[PDB]
Amino acid sequence: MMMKPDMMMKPD
Repeated sequence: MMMKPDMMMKPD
């Protein structure tokens, strides 16, 4: 359901 917590290359 989530996408990406941070911006850094989306640290999923």
